[PDB]
Amino acid sequence: RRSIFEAVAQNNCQDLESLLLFLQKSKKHLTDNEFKDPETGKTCLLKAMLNLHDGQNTTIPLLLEIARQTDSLKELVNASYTDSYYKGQTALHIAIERRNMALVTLLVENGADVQAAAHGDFFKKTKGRPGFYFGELPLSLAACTNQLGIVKFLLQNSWQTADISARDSVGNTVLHALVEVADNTADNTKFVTSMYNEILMLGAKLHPTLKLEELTNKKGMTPLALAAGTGKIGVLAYILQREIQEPECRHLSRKFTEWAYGPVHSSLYDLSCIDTCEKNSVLEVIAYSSSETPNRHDMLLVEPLNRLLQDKWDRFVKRIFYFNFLVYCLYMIIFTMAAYYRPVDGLPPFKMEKTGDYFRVTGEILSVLGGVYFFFRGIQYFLQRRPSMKTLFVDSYSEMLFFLQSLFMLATVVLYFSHLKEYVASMVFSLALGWTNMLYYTRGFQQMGIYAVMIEKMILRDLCRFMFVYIVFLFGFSTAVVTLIEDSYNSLYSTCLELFKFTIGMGDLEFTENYDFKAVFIILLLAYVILTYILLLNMLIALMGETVNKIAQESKNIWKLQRAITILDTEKSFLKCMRKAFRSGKLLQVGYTPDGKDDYRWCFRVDEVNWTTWNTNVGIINEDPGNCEG
Amino acid sequence: NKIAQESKNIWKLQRAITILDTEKSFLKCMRKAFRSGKLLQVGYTPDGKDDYRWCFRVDEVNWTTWNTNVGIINEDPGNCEG
Ligand SMILES: CCCCCCCCCCCCCCCCCC(=O)OC[C@H](COP(=O)(O)O[C@@H]1[C@H](O)[C@H](O)[C@@H](O)[C@H](O)[C@H]1O)OC(=O)CCCCCCCCCCCCCCCCC
Ligand SMILES: CCCCCCCC/C=C/CCCCCCCC(=O)O[C@@H](COC(=O)CCCCCCCCCCCCCCC)COP(=O)([O-])OCC[N+](C)(C)C
Ligand SMILES: CCCCCCCC/C=C\CCCCCCCC(=O)O[C@@H](COC(=O)CCCCCCCCCCCCCCC)COP(=O)([O-])OCC[N+](C)(C)C
Ligand SMILES: CCCCCCCC/C=C\CCCCCCCC(=O)O[C@@H](COC(=O)CCCCCCCCCCCCCCC)COP(=O)([O-])OCC[N+](C)(C)C
Ligand SMILES: CCCCCCCC/C=C\CCCCCCCC(=O)O[C@@H](COC(=O)CCCCCCCCCCCCCCC)COP(=O)([O-])OCC[N+](C)(C)C
Ligand SMILES: CCCCCCCC/C=C\CCCCCCCC(=O)O[C@@H](COC(=O)CCCCCCCCCCCCCCC)COP(=O)([O-])OCC[N+](C)(C)C
Ligand SMILES: CCCCCCCC/C=C\CCCCCCCC(=O)O[C@@H](COC(=O)CCCCCCCCCCCCCCC)COP(=O)([O-])OCC[N+](C)(C)C
Ligand SMILES: CCCCCCCC/C=C\CCCCCCCC(=O)O[C@@H](COC(=O)CCCCCCCCCCCCCCC)COP(=O)([O-])OCC[N+](C)(C)C
Ligand SMILES: CCCCCCCC/C=C\CCCCCCCC(=O)O[C@@H](COC(=O)CCCCCCCCCCCCCCC)COP(=O)([O-])OCC[N+](C)(C)C
Ligand code: NA
Ligand code: NA
Repeated sequence: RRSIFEAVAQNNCQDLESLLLFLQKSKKHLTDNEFKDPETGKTCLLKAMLNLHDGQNTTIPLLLEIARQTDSLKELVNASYTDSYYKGQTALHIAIERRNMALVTLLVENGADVQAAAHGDFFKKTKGRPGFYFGELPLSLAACTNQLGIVKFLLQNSWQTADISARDSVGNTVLHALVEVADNTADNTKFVTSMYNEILMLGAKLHPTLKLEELTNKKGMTPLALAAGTGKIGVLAYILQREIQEPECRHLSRKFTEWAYGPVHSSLYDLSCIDTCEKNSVLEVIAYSSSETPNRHDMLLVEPLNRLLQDKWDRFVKRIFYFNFLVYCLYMIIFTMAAYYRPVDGLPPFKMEKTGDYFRVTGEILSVLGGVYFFFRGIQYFLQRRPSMKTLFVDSYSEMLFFLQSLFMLATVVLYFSHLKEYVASMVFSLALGWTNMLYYTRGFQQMGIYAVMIEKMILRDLCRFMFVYIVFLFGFSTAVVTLIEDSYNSLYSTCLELFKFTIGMGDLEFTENYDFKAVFIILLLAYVILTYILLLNMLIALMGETVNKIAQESKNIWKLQRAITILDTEKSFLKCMRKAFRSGKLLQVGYTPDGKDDYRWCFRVDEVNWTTWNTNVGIINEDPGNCEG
Repeated sequence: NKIAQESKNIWKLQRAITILDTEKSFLKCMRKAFRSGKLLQVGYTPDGKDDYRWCFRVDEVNWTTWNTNVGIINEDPGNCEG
């Protein structure tokens, strides 16, 4: 009834005490269950908390006083919305959110649910109707809301408690929800990184024997790998540099200290799921990320990852990479030198008549075995690393060009045995790509690799904008010139071709006297010359110059990711040739479990020195019984 | 170096002039300018009537104004226009 909720909104204490006398004469059972608002499930308690003020409504205790005399309180407090757009939002969700920490005490006391799952549509991921996703558990609402005194209350509250494992419809626990809510801002990063500690302290204080970060969701992604994948760099920086300094919350410390003599101290980062976990390692989830994951290129500046990939590189991958380079250098030499000495006389296939022709077909065999190689290796990139239609033609500009090289290189095999001379058109595009694809292997070299990152950005930022506009003018004046010519340069090729020469400094301003109006012709070329040679090629240099200023460190961070993707494909390739990925870290004891056992975490050393932390608060230091692992 | 953001702001104005000539051109082809905003109640007049101002939504999020001083908030009886 509208009159009932009217008195709830305007905190009318006497009217709700008058209706107290009304309903208690009746049975109340269906009576109030029919009075709640149609197709929304808005009972008197839910609506009382939306229309409260400054931490009170004066009806919220009263309606619970009515519900303890008149039975069926449990249906009232746990009454959630009915529509699929506010579904499951109990009175307790509104309690946490609107900051009245004293209110939510009464609800859990009065049989309110704390395992309430609010998956409507305002609590899912849709930019239409931009809902706020908090994790689908009130424990996670308080966590995402800067309510830490409340989350502490949710786990020491009376008889009914909140289950810290906050598995929901999507499977995201509270830590997952805290990754999904981040924004990589300073206020939010400063917040969420803190909250993990207290959730983790409490998870280790109130429910030991369950380390909370190994837990996953419906899609199967830890909060570590959910921060790696969703682009959360400050979150990821915390979880990797996590250094808890207190007993019985110390096994969860991620950055240990294996010793500290003076200023020098050997940090002992753990490689738990940075590399070689059964799914979704941080390096994979960053390296094998899609395209629009924010901060993707900065997420390897995070320690230990910058110094772990440089460890795998200097130790494992630098020797296999420079071998793969050499084998591709010689593949080009063998393929070049097999194409330079092709048979000009006749139609293919050709014969091994001379002695040299046996060596030539050999280089042709060895050429095709590498074409099917980069073919299959470009297939299984689309079966191992499944892309989407946007990430085919973006973020994977290499696996296409080595695969594209093979298309020409296998069409070359089709058109050789299909009895045509068109094998040359394909064999020659395989060479230009093939040598142009040597610029892949700059990514094992810092100064050449960054240079080749500064090549790709120009081709996509500056040539791409340039050459498009350039072809507007070119075809714009070309048509304008061949329109004027009468007659031989009366073609659109031989006039686009001659006007492209002004670009490369080979423009004759008198390439045709077969015009009919000279001033038209000369006005029309000098317009092309000024707008293209003097303006637009020099404008290009300017934009490159502004680009290079922008992409200076943004290209070094694309470089370390190019090298990173190389370090991981190298692991997957040599999984049985020599060994596994080598595990890139020493299994070392860091302390003791809370269950009273050794830990033995695969850890990566980082010798660090600091000339200001003179005190050297001992804290963690593990082999302080030793001094430097001797 | 000078005209980096001073050219993006000339660009949004080039696009702006295009958005408005497009309105004036198609004033009868399909519709008016489409009015680009939902007629919504924002409160009440000082003369004691509804307001119904043509308003444009902007979903905004701020991770420092934790208190959330209520002040204006209009459909606080609701939660998110449902
Ligand atoms: C009938 C056929 C018709 C054609 C259309 C069919 C499709 C065309 C092919 C698709 C592709 C079209 C490409 C157009 C030119 C641009 C190339 C370019 O930006 O590449 C950079 C690439 C980088 O590596 P990666 O991708 O691994 O790194 C990426 C990348 O950095 C990303 O930003 C990061 O997230 C992260 O680092 C990582 O995700 O570097 C190399 O791949 C090595 C160097 C490669 C050479 C670079 C120079 C450009 C040469 C182009 C011309 C080829 C040679 C002449 C041929 C003549 C005609 C046959
Ligand atoms: C990076 C990718 C490559 C780019 C290459 C760029 C290079 C430049 C553009 C290359 C592509 C387009 C070239 C024209 C198409 C072939 C027809 C032609 O040349 O002449 C046609 C004539 O008529 C004309 O020349 C005018 C008609 C143009 C219609 C096509 C639109 C092209 C759009 C894009 C244009 C740019 C707009 C801006 C684009 C953003 C007929 O063919 P013909 O044989 O020449 O005529 C002989 C006929 N006769 C014997 C009876 C007398
Ligand atoms: C290159 C330096 C850089 C360093 C890298 C070194 C790279 C390797 C170096 C050299 C390898 C080749 C040596 C043998 C051929 C020499 C004799 C010969 O035929 O000479 C002829 C040229 O050569 C040809 O006509 C053969 C075609 C080229 C061979 C391509 C490599 C084959 C794969 C196997 C290679 C090993 C891989 C497998 C190993 C396990 C002389 O020319 P012509 O006779 O005047 O005219 C051509 C003939 N025709 C007219 C009849 C058409
Ligand atoms: C054929 C019989 C053997 C005789 C050949 C004779 C040699 C003549 C050479 C080349 C001709 C050989 C065939 C061509 C193969 C195509 C090229 C290729 O595979 O490149 C791969 C090499 O990575 C490999 O794993 C190569 C496989 C081993 C080659 C063994 C022969 C090398 C001998 C000589 C060793 C000398 C050592 C000296 C040390 C001082 C490319 O690496 P990738 O990891 O795929 O990364 C790129 C692909 N991506 C961009 C898509 C990611
Ligand atoms: C991608 C997913 C996997 C692909 C499939 C997996 C395998 C891929 C690898 C290999 C399989 C082969 C693929 C290509 C086709 C072979 C050539 C051919 O059919 O030629 C035909 C003609 O051809 C010509 O007339 C021109 C030939 C030269 C073209 C040069 C560019 C090569 C492009 C390379 C492709 C780059 C494509 C770029 C992709 C974005 C021959 O057929 P025909 O009926 O006898 O025609 C005769 C006509 N004629 C007498 C007038 C001459
Ligand atoms: C090892 C390769 C054997 C290849 C043998 C074949 C011949 C030689 C081939 C190429 C020359 C390679 C020499 C490498 C050693 C130089 C010193 C150095 O380490 O780097 C230095 C110079 O860096 C360079 O010289 C890199 C140049 C290669 C770029 C590849 C693109 C085109 C290749 C086309 C090739 C045509 C092939 C056709 C003819 C055969 C720079 O130092 P850095 O490394 O940047 O510093 C640390 C980097 N880090 C942070 C990653 C740790
Ligand atoms: C005959 C007709 C053709 C004539 C010749 C054609 C010549 C070919 C050339 C240009 C064609 C015109 C497109 C100009 C694009 C401007 C540059 C750009 O967007 O670069 C981006 C592409 O980033 C990617 O990831 C996509 C890579 C492919 C190239 C983009 C253009 C092709 C797709 C579109 C459709 C093409 C339509 C083609 C015609 C149907 C990357 O650079 P950026 O975004 O500047 O980076 C700054 C970062 N910021 C944005 C955050 C500030
Ligand atoms: C940038 C904004 C875009 C503007 C677009 C529009 C611009 C278009 C501009 C002008 C349009 C008209 C020019 C062509 C005339 C038509 C042909 C004609 O009758 O020619 C006559 C000749 O005449 C001459 O020889 C003298 C030409 C005088 C104009 C020279 C400067 C114009 C460019 C100023 C640029 C400033 C731009 C603004 C910046 C300050 C007679 O015919 P004929 O057969 O040629 O006679 C023999 C000729 N012969 C002796 C040479 C052999
Ligand atoms: C933002 C948009 C881009 C700009 C678009 C607009 C740009 C428009 C561009 C150019 C416009 C100006 C040139 C017009 C073309 C010549 C037509 C003509 O009359 O030819 C006659 C010139 O007769 C003379 O007396 C010429 C004297 C001045 C020098 C000629 C120009 C130099 C070209 C370089 C200028 C570089 C500087 C460029 C600055 C413009 C030829 O007569 P003739 O039959 O051969 O008789 C021979 C003997 N006689 C010459 C003694 C008579
Ligand atoms: Na020149
Ligand atoms: Na020149």
